[PDB]
Amino acid sequence: MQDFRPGVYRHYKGDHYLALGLARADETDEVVVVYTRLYARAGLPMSTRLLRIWNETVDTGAGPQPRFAYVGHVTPE
Amino acid sequence: AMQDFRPGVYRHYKGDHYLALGLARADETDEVVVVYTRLYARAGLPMSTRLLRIWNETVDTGAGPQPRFAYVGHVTPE
Repeated sequence: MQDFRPGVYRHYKGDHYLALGLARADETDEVVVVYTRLYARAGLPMSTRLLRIWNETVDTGAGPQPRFAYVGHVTPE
Repeated sequence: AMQDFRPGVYRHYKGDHYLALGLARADETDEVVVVYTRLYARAGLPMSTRLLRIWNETVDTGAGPQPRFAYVGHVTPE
């Protein structure tokens, strides 16, 4: 909770997202991350996700990687 | 319901005001939720999320049927 840093993150699949901050999910009283996608696709641009899941390390074909990696306040080209 | 949702300032039926920033998709459940911030002093996380269908429900206290959250524009009262 306390050490979470809102800002731009790169999901392990390659796309960038802007984490606006943490929030309390009313139905379960759990801490979620509120974020918007920084790429074009169809559907709702904003999403939420449990902080504990967002912070997980995930196994991939490219080896262990953070599910979402913090990269600052700007995104690359 | 999504199409009729208007982000902005809402007055919860209990008297306090909140700022709904917009709609969001909860990643785990794929449910549609409202992202909002409280506009009054209290301890805790200022932002919250709540299912759109619950946010849109009507409630009946000791004064008759009324919106759980009533839209009042983009500003809060004096």
